[PDB]
Amino acid sequence: LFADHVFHVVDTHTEGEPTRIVLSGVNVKGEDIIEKREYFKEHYDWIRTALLHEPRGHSDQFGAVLVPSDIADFGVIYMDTSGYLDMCGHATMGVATVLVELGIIEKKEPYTTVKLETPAGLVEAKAKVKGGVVKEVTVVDVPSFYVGEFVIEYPGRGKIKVDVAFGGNFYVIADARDLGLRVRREYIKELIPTALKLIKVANEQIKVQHPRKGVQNRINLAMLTDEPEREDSDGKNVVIWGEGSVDRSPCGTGSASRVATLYSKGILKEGDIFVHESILGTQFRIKIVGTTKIGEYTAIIPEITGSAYITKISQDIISKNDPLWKGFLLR
Amino acid sequence: LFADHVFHVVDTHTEGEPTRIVLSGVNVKGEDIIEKREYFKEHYDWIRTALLHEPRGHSDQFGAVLVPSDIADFGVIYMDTSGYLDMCGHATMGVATVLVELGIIEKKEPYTTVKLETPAGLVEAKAKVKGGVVKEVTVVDVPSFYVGEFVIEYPGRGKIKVDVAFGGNFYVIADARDLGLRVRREYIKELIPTALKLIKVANEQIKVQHPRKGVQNRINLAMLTDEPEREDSDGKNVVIWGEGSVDRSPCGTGSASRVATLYSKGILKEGDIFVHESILGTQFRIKIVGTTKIGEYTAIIPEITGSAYITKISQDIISKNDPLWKGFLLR
Ligand code: PRO
Ligand code: PRO
Repeated sequence: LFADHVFHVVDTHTEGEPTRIVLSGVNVKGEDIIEKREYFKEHYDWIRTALLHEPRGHSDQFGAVLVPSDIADFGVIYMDTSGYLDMCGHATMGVATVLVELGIIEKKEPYTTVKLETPAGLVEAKAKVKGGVVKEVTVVDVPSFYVGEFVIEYPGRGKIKVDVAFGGNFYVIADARDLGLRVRREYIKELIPTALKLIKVANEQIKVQHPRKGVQNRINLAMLTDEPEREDSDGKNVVIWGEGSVDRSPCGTGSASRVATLYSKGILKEGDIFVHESILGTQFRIKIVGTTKIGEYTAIIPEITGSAYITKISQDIISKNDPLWKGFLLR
Repeated sequence: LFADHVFHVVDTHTEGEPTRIVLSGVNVKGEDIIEKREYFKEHYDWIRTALLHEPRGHSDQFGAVLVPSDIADFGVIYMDTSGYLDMCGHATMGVATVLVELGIIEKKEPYTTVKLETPAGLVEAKAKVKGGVVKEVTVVDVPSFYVGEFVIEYPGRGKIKVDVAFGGNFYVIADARDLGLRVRREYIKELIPTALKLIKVANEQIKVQHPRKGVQNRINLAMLTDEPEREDSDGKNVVIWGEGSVDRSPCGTGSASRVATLYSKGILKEGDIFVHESILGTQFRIKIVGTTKIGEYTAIIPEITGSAYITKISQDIISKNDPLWKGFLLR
């Protein structure tokens, strides 16, 4: 009686990073996922802030919209508090858990598998299921590659050595101590502004280019590395983008990009596995299960593994006279 | 199949400030609300972090647990990301909306009224209902009073003039420019640390005392005032407590406390109304509908008015093997 709109949203976290997964209330027209995403940006961007800004989300929230697909089981429009990324690791893990545990897809075998049409390419998600429960998901991310290292001018700091790779989005990778901080919990209200400028600066000097239609040709996310805290861990990192959003997970698509750097640098060979640590201490693992050619960059095929957990099953309500229905932030 | 625990949580916002209101899964034993609250702190504090920390909440979230009452319609255990306040304005407005719009209480008249047993006293909530919709709620908050002004030592700043009042919790009120900031959106990552120390410092020098059993005798929240941005507004403020939680509303119980200061300072008379502005620009209105005696302080009876809106209706899920079921934060 009190609702103007109602959305079926199921939440997950993936090593701490939330995905608000929406399963009703969004009809979207389009030939493929890139078209459907543009049709979403035009008519439906208000849903994105109503669901990930406050009060229904928060400064760091994340969303994925299930849509149909002719070329896959479903398509996925990834969205965050600022915009729409071409791919995302943790949200795919979360979509695969919901898709299974809620019985939308046939549970099967030890692994039940989902093909997903994503902006940056078709993405296979392999979920290990015990009983009804998905215990972990392995994402066969899209081909990732190294673009180059660069000496960029960072004001107040001089010249910084910086890597730039693509793991479904383009990333600026840079060691934190090179810019005067350590990625630990305490440096966060300093890590956000630094990493944010690192994206502005990097996109002025460096240019990137992905051959695929719809993949945006700018560095959209910043990744700052440091020594991990745990013994299992090969590397720590925090990924920061948009207006200050901070990945609570080791970030699948960025981790993919890092590994593709270490592959070109020879540090990692095909078949080797890497373990990444978030600023939270949670971890992913990436195997280099293959190689292929993207445009004419040499690309790894990375396989991110982790686990996601349903945390909420919601009917998100837009109440009649809610002056703040659209969502707000203060960061 | 995938759930160890399940909670029926209904969200509201009140001028932007969320209340996660829980309606199932909590049996609590106790003679009154103070006993039931202690029984909650002992066995059930894990629910509080699982519901307001991440990933089910966030840095700024708020909760209220409905429990039975012999002396009222219900009792309410208020909780936040740090602890449990004795009273809270916006959560009561939110509980009254849910209690009506969901048909838990008989909708009636122009106003349908609810009596609530809260830690700091019995609290009447009057909801204006159009059709099914609650358009606003008026909270007859508990008797509020002025305790004194004080010259406290704030390191790095010298001596600050500071007021201390009780509006259901004790507050440190202090002008922001007196401590070198302006309460606007941009000063928030500086307003949190300042206001936080202002609570540590204030509680070392100043002592407070409320005669009622269960009302904690410490200043629990800090309120920093400045010139408002809007013309309707009599005063702007931001309320900050716990480990950095920031009120997105003008804060009912603190606004009550401010008014009780302005009443003793004579600036406001009985019957006058005040309009408060949050750091978000949202507003409450308080009338001084009466006076009474608390212990032997002279106390106003403040009536906070605003509106709250259901934003989510959730089944909060604790999944089987979720290492992070209990909740985490990074601020
Ligand atoms: O896990 C990931 O890859 C996502 C991408 C954006 C934020 N973190
Ligand atoms: O509106 C209020 O009064 C609540 C009290 C704690 C935070 N804000």
